Amino acid sequence: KTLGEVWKRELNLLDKRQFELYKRTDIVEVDRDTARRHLAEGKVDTGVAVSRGTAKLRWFHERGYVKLEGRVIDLGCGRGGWCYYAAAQKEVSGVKGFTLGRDGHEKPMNVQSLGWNIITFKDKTDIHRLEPVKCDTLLCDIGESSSSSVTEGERTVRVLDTVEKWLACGVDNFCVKVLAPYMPDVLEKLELLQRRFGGTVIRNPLSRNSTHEMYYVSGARSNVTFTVNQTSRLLMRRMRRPTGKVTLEADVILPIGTRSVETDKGPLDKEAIEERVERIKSEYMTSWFYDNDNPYRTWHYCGSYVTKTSGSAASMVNGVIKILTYPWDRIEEVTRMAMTDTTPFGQQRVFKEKVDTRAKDPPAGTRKIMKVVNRWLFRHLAREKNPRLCTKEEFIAKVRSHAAIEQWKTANEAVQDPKFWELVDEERKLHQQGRCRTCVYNMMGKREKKLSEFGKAKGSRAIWYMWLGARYLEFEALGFLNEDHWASRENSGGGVEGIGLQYLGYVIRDLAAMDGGGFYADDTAGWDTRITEADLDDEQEILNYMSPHHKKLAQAVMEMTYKNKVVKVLRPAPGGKAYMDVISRRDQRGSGQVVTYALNTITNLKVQLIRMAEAEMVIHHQHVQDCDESVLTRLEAWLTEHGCDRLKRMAVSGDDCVVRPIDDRFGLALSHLNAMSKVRKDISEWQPSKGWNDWENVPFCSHHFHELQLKDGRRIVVPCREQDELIGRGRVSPGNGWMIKETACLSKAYANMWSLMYFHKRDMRLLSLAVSSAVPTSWVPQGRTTWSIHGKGEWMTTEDMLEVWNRVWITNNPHMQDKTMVKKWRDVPYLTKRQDKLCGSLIGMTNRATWASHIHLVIHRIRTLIGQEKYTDYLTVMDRYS
Ligand SMILES: Nc1ncnc2c1ncn2[C@@H]1O[C@H](CSCC[C@H](N)C(=O)O)[C@@H](O)[C@H]1O
Ligand SMILES: [Zn+2]
Ligand SMILES: [Zn+2]
Repeated sequence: KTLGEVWKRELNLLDKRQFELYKRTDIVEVDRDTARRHLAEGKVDTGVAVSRGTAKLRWFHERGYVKLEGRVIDLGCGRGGWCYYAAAQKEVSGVKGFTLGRDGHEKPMNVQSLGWNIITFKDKTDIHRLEPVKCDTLLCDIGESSSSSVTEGERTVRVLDTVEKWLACGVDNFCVKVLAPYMPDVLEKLELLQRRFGGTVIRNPLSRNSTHEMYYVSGARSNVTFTVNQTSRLLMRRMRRPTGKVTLEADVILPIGTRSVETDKGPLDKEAIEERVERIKSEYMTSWFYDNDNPYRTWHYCGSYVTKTSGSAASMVNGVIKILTYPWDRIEEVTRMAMTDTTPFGQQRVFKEKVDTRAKDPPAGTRKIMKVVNRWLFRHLAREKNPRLCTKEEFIAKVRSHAAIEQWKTANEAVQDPKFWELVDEERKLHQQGRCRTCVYNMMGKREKKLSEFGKAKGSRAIWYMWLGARYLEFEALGFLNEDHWASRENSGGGVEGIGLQYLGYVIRDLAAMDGGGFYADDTAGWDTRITEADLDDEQEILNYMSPHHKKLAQAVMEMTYKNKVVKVLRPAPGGKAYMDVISRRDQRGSGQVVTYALNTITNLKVQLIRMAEAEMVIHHQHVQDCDESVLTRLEAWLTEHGCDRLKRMAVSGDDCVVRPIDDRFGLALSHLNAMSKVRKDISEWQPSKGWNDWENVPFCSHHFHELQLKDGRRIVVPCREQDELIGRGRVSPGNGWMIKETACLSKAYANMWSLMYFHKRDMRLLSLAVSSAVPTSWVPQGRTTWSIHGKGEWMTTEDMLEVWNRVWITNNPHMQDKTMVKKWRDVPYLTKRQDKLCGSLIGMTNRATWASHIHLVIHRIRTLIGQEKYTDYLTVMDRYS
């Protein structure tokens, strides 16, 4: 009935070619081929616009139709082009982008365009339910082209109705996609918006003639019906004259880099870090400068210098594992597994999301509770043991395989040089004088295997290193916590220090033997970023149990290194180099250290202790902001009465915890947990915690555990996890373009680990024997299979896997009384077919059957690719391969 509807009918009538000639008739078009090539090849530092629509917005921007100012909100950001264009503008202070980005639609894109650090994307979000927030620039580009004008009208009035809520909040500028402005209802709603907010609809000359879309912008007014019918007129006159000749305009190229932001910096003890920052500043005088575009909001930024870039965003595929695991080529849970982006870019955006947060200081009463529970906990941990200095000889012996770490080229080469220990003696003297000059953190990226985000690699968590001397000073001052097993289960009740993955399940099962409610195993969202200054001062209680000579050194580490940190982080820089930024705060720690694990276990013991005190109504919510000596003495007596029992109801490894409380009130004790910033991951701040019914389903150290019965009726507790995680992690190789010899040794290492810990999963045992049947027998397993401290590496030997199996499970297992060894592989049991299927096995499917029949042809393929060597057919140790 309307002229636009006539355009819709006449448009549907056109065939393919006439559609193609009317699509580009007299429109303005940017050439996207170069940018599309850049984004196909994975280049994210070129600055090209990530979508056509960007240019659209640019038009509206540079002729006054919309101003981009202040806080920008983008409803339906898609790839994110409008967010990037807005973020590259000086007049913009922040950008929040939301999009569905699921089920076919385009997912957000992470690129280095200018202002990338002031954008916050959130996919899998329905904008129609998102409560409007106050902003200064409201953008919306939502609307799907349909063939029925009724569909366009209903979707359009839905969009405008939702946008009306966001406009009610009082926005200065806006640009809202009106998909079908020719429909009468859309005209009425638009007219009401014109009376209530101003603005008008504007046809964008970059819009293809295949859509009738116009844009409600705030920088002009006109008669809605008149200009809409004029745009319909133009679209019809263009349909009648189908020339397809396009007007030309240049595509969008934006600059790269970060932008400054409003800061929320806390106190900084400049005098404490002055010597270190001046040493770094002097060693790199040729590059030193203060970058006024640093993205740090909560970290104090001190300066930057220039080095070479490092890390990779690529994920290398282990060839033999990927070929043997072909039936999983279509599973997303395995294919989405990849290496972590260790480039300064992904490093820096992980720093943005997770590390650059602002911490809440625990309120006064919660702090007092922390002091009481902490002091009690340290009084109980130091009942038997005595703190002690660790020796140079212990350190040199530990250099066989250590962690958290230019005159020398190897650690062993440095600890053999007396000049190194001269430097150590000098920095130790400095620490004794209350000065520190070289103990600096280098925050480099950790090559981990994570699930890809969007379809590209997820950023890399950072592990903090120090030079060899600083780690020796830390080890001398506080290494006794590790070397004397302070976090042991015998010394702490809740600790699990020393117990490997093998025997960890016996702890959970033991907790299941107790009385009480369900199991709780809550993950903390970024534990290291939530360790407060209060947690650090609480951990400094060890100083009160030391000799003066020891307390001075340890105090120097704790105060000058853990609190007054100096951290060096990589950030992308022009050209092929990178900026090294020197930043500092007081309220975080790094996971790389080996003393980190002990103090995280102790502090988590304190945390779960407090939460259990709230769950038993010793303390509760009113006691958050403050606390009387009455309830404080109550808590004291409660620790006296039940402290050691509650500790024994815990399995704590660093930030991982498993608590078996008296009752399920534990799931609702959240006041102090949230007050201490130990916020639970993947849950609402005040939503009750997920309980657990069957202990065999409780997660701990990335695993769950099952009870298995051997052929001879005996029982063992085995670890298990989703098979998709094991295969996806086994399918990825760290190094670049490696030799088939390296990745074959890595594959043999994975096969040995699967044989040792995950033998009871049928695809995993068949996979192990297949791998060790395609890899030369005389080759030695190398590489890293796990990052867990509970992975003792027993599978990394050239031994027969059956004998290390009988060793760890029968010979060296304290829970196995009868030490009778198992003779053949076929006598080693499997999980129940139900439990195996429930934990990711592909048994039953005909693709795994065909896989198991044709696995030998693939084995021969891999042997051929590796070349001429001595192989062995291990598969004969299975029933159906004799
Ligand atoms: N219901 C919804 N809620 C949020 N975003 C949606 C949505 N439906 C579609 N979208 C997203 O909105 C995007 C529109 S493209 C417009 C945004 C911008 N021009 C750009 O892509 O760079 C699509 O990519 C789609 O993924
Ligand atoms: Zn130092
Ligand atoms: Zn399982």
